Amino acid sequence: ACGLVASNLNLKPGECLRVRGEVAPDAKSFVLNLGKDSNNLCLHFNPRFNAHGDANTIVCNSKDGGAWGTEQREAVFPFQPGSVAEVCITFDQANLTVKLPDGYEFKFPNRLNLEAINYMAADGDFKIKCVAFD
Ligand SMILES: OC[C@H]1O[C@@H](O[C@@H]2[C@@H](CO)O[C@](O)(CO)[C@H]2O)[C@H](O)[C@@H](O)[C@H]1O
Repeated sequence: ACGLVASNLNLKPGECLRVRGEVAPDAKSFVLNLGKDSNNLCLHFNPRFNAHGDANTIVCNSKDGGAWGTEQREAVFPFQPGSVAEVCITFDQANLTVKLPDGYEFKFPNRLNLEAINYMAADGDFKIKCVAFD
């Protein structure tokens, strides 16, 4: 929406998407959206430093045909304003697996059953420096 948008990713099950960026010193929130297109997201990954009444909370959701799913939140927040952070994402039929800094890993249910992740879009206070596949 403001940041990098990539399409035709063809990321297949078990393949790793690695994204490294700079978290702004006064960051309020950033977003990585993954799926088919802007209306169909198997993962909306939204670390909220200070946004929507939330503080240092990772908010996740899906979007299916334009409709937001049921939000999920993690207890941990291994992001620091003003530092570099790497996020590594893979999926299978059941879950997306998101690996974060400081060894933290979590799963978010795969609610869309897409054949591949073809679309990624970044937004907010996170300046993408490197994106890789494998
Ligand atoms: O669910 C992902 C989306 O959440 C929205 O914010 C939600 C508000 C509506 O503003 O209702 C809540 O569930 C109450 O806390 C918020 O999480 C964001 O506006 C979207 O950008 C997106 O993150």
